[PDB]
Amino acid sequence: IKKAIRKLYQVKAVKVNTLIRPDGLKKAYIRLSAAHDALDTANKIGLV
Amino acid sequence: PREIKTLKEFLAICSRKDARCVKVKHNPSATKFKVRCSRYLYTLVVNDKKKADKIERSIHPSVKKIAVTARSHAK
Amino acid sequence: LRILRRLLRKYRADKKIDRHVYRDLYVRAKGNVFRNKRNLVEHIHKIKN
Amino acid sequence: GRFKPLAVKKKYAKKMNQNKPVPYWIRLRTGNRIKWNEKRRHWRRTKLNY
Amino acid sequence: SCPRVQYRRRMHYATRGNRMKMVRTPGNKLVMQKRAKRSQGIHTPWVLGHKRLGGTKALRHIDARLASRHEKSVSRAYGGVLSHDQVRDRVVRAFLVEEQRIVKQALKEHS
Amino acid sequence: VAVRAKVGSRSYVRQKQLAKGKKVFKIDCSIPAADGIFSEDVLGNFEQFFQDNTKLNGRKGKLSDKVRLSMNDNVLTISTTMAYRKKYFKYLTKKFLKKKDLRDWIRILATGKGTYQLKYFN
RNA sequence: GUCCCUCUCCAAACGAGAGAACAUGCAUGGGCUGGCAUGAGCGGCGAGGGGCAGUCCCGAGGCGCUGAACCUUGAGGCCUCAUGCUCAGGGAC
RNA sequence: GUGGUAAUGCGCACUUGCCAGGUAACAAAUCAAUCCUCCCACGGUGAGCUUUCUUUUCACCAUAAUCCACUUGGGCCUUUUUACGCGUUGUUCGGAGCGGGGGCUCAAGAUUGAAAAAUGCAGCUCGUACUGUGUGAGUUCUGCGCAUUAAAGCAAAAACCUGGGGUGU
RNA sequence: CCCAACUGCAGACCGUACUCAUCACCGCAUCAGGUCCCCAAGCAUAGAAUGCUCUGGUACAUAGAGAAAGGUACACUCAGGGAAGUCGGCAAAAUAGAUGCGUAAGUUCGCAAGAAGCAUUGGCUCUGAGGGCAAUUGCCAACUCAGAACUGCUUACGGCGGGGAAUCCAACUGUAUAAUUA
RNA sequence: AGCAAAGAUCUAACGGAGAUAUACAACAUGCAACGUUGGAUACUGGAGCGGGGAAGGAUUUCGUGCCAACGGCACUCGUACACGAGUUGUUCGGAAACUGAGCACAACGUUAUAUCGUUUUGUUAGGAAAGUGAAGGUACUGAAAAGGGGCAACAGAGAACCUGGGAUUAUAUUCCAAAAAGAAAUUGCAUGUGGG
RNA sequence: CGGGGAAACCCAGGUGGAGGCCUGUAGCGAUGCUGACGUGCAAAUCGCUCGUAUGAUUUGGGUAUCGGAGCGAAAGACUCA
Repeated sequence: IKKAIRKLYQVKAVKVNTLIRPDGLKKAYIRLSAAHDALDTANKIGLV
Repeated sequence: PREIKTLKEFLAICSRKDARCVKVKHNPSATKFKVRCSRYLYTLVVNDKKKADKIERSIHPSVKKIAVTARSHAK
Repeated sequence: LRILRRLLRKYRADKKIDRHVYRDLYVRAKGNVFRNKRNLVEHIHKIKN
Repeated sequence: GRFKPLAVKKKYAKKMNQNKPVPYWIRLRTGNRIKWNEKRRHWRRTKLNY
Repeated sequence: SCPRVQYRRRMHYATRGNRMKMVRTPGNKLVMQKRAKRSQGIHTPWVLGHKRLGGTKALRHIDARLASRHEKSVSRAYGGVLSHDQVRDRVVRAFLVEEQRIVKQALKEHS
Repeated sequence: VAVRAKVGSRSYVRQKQLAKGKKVFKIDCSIPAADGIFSEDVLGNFEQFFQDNTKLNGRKGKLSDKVRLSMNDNVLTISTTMAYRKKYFKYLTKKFLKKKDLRDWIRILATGKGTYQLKYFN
């Protein structure tokens, strides 16, 4: 998840916390480094 | 955390590569110079308010110097 | 006992009492001979007499 | 309990998805039979032992 | 009035390994904190009597591994194994028994 | 407690003696005195109240001078060679305010290490 | 005219009964009559005790005001001895 | 490698080639008893009570890991020699070395600092600045084992540790 | 190539909600049954008995009016007699804490034994005894026991043995027919 | 019939369709019941209708809406129903990597037939089960090591992390980012300086 | 520790804390009411009373032995009502 976040969005992920929902789907909280703005890459995708 | 005894150490440690900050705490009886480096937090207790100010200038302008104060709910 | 043991230690260390009479009292203090601290002292002061 | 194999966790993950009600539109298919979901479930009765 | 406390490490049973301190934190709250199992310490060999050695600390796993070699032993021969009396008996036996042979052997050869 | 006590010795209980010097407490009446709810009368009664109701050893109303009670300016002071708790003068003041029934109005709270200050409620 | 609603208790499991129907009827109060045993508060007898130099306090009990206080018709004691409430009684055959 | 008469101290190496031993490793009762809880003491802040009484009643008063530099209990060394003496609540001990002086070491703490007040808590001021911060009863962590009644004698192994020998030579 | 103190970068996998029970489990159920572990306050008291209480948690168990007979009860009482009741003292009553004195036959000498039985107990104001520490003297903590004077009892929470004389059987503790026999 | 163990509720204001509901005054003609907040009273009484875990359950957790059925009375409430959301770890538990009572894969032997037996008293198999490499010569030469592979502990062994918070509707020794609110511990590799 | 005795040994006061020891919680059981209930709270429960409660004790997880067989401090007990 650290590597594929470097490929797709070209932002380094300093910390990842995986989880598995009761649904079977595996969530992840990716913390992208303070040199990068996660509110920037969000609007690069979505979001609101 | 580690203690600094001589002042010839507090010059060496501040001039190490890793030390990213020097936190300066003012107490009634003394002032602490808390050097934040990678593994340990090195501190220096002066105890004489005259000698303290003079040290606070000799610190190289390279390293950040934070004045340690009470922080409220900025968040 | 803890009261009677400590009064004999305090005398032998202050040399009010011999090591020989200490051992004569120490063993009796265990024999329920001395009814209390004041009873021990009266018996010492009676030995010095 | 807190413990679970992951293989067992998923079987309850699937069974939680299957409890949803029958979509409203799917009643409107031409020649339709299904009305309410007959396989629905409640933990209070008929316990999966997974 | 006796704040009541809860286990934290996921094991809730109390055995000789789960022993717990009570702790009053700077937030003023009681807390279970796990004590550490503690080794019985370096001893002489069982056969010789199991008495503990001198100058040798009771350090446990990863405490004994990260400490300097001197806290675990002594400088004279058989440092962290045998007590001084057991060393000087094996120093004496090594000698007095060896000569009882050297004397009993010469007599046989001399004869 | 070493010597066992007696009832009948509850008259005249010894109080600990402050061996260093004087201790001084203040009761600052300025705020309510300004608005007239106090008067020169009640201030004469307030000092007198402590003069009558403070109990020195076991007994009240007789204070020889190991403790002196002074109304200088608008602020009451209590200077004491004895060891008192400052908590105890907060007690007597409230106990005075409840006779005058001023206590739904005037509150007391510690402004400084040796002093209390009469005030009003929000 | 009877029944319900309302109020009373010689009646009563619920029905039924005896009654009342702006009536000292109901309410509270007073006085009787009775039960208990002398209330709270305060004040100058007490084994002893503590201060200050005889006094001023601590002390279970005790004595005075004190046959005082409280209770007394309510599943329902007495006396009109006083005041209070009622202000076209409602509904059904 | 190197100091001390010694108990043992101080911080070039490698040793799972081999061997030997330790830790892991287990245990009553009595007595003392850690963290901590309760209670009392001291008195600081707010509150409760007030016809009378109550120097009053109630709440709070906190310091995590980590890392630095006196006391109690045991094992021991040297010294002087002991046959009556030392010692526990307690069923003990000594020429196979008691007791005394002086030392070495271990276990559990105490203390002073780093962390650490910049935090927590309470009060208050006109969403901010200030103010405050025990010879008592329990308690199995521990002392504590070649350690319990016993025709009961109280698991094992990884992993680690030190040594013997050797390598360095 | 090894060692030493730092520094640089990295530190993967699965569980993590909630429940653990007078409603979340098993007992066809939100069933007075059953179900392992940890933390455990104040007072009376020998106390984890039992009674009430501050923190925490509850007012959910279908309710209202309400004096019939007959019942059930983790509810009481009774004149005189006191087992005459009854298969049988079944059930109820009774005994009762602590302290002192006292205690039989029998006996494997251990017991029997709390045998049996007698007496004391409150409240208040005092007195004595029981210690620590420091340098005969000075200062202090925490409790227990005994004795006295005065004064009171309506014998008054909870809790808590009735006892004695003998016969039959099994030596004793233990186990034992889950749901009629311990 | 009955819905009778576990003491018990009361009042006011507000909510709600659930009212103060009327063809010549008010009682005599809209009864009973519901939630939340404040107040009162009471119970549990630390062996708890307190706070956390195992087994078992598996979304009951959390927020909004909602009253058809369901919670043997009642709901405006719910563990109902509907619609969204919620479970974050270098160190916590397991596994990677311990052994125990034990299990049975290989091997061997039986059996018409393996779907049978042996398989820890130090340990399989009539049984050639070592793929490692001391010293030495430059990836050969061969000392040394007897007894195959694995599973069985979420209470034994083993284990490097602690508090602070304004970090939540719901998770936390899990989250917090330059003053990390911060302080540490430890594993692997690597460069640099110091020594060998 | 003391007393007695020529001896052998015998008496008395303390300490100590033994036991398939006694009273009594939890725990584990299940005596009597032949109590409640007996279309129940319950296809064996409830109330008070009672047995034992440092031991041949109670208990969790794991593991072993079962159908003419298992296991049994023995009752035809128990082996998922």
